[PDB]
Amino acid sequence: NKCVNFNFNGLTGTGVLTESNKKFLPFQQFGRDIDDTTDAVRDPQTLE
Amino acid sequence: IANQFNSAIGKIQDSLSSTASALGKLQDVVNQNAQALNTLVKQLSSNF
Ligand SMILES: *[C@@H]1O[C@H](CO)[C@@H](O[C@@H]2O[C@H](CO)[C@@H](O)[C@H](O)[C@H]2NC(C)=O)[C@H](O)[C@H]1NC(C)=O
Ligand SMILES: *[C@@H]1O[C@H](CO)[C@@H](O[C@@H]2O[C@H](CO)[C@@H](O)[C@H](O)[C@H]2NC(C)=O)[C@H](O)[C@H]1NC(C)=O
Repeated sequence: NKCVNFNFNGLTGTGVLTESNKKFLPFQQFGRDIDDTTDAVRDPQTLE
Repeated sequence: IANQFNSAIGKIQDSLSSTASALGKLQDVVNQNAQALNTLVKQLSSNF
């Protein structure tokens, strides 16, 4: 809930990060929409 | 004149409701506008 730059596992981006109701399968790490733009990420330590 | 008119208004509900595709003239511009925003964004992936 802050504007931050980020790097997750080498994936670099920017935005407001927040808790998600979505559920990736155990082997997906980054979400991409229709636009092929990165809308969500699994945190590599809390795994949420 | 009233009963023909009531039966005539009657079918105008049904042509929309039963989905005769006639709203295509609006749908097709909502699609044609959207396909351009999708196209515009997607080119940012290209190496040029
Ligand atoms: C990395 O380490 C942290 C803690 O050192 C792990 O977080 C713990 O996860 C368990 C199970 O969910 C919780 O019961 C603990 O409360 C968590 N720790 C803390 C300090 O709250 C985390 O799971 C580890 N990551 C991996 C991938 O193993
Ligand atoms: C003119 O056409 C109308 C149809 O729009 C006729 O009205 C029908 O009349 C029959 C009996 O002959 C009724 O069973 C139908 O229910 C009527 N239809 C409607 C929509 O009400 C009318 O009889 C015709 N009259 C002439 C003189 O041709």
